Amino acid sequence: MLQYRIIVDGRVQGVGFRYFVQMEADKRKLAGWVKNRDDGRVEILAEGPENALQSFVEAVKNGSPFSKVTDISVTESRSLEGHHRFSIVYS
Repeated sequence: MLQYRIIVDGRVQGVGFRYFVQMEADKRKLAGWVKNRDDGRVEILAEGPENALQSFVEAVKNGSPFSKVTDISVTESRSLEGHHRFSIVYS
């Protein structure tokens, strides 16, 4: 099994884009956290199977909400965490 870290920029907020991505996390039973960086990006990190993690990357990258991405970066690992929920930093 796998993990990602993702960073995104664009209109990547508005009222709850960070909530939206964690809905899409739960929808594919990923488990991890979401944050808004002081540098202005949103950042996401979660464990899951490869197909779930990549389908989630498409869900962020597509900018399906009113909030949408215009730049994305992704890193991937095998470093499972034992995460069993989604979490939202109060950034």
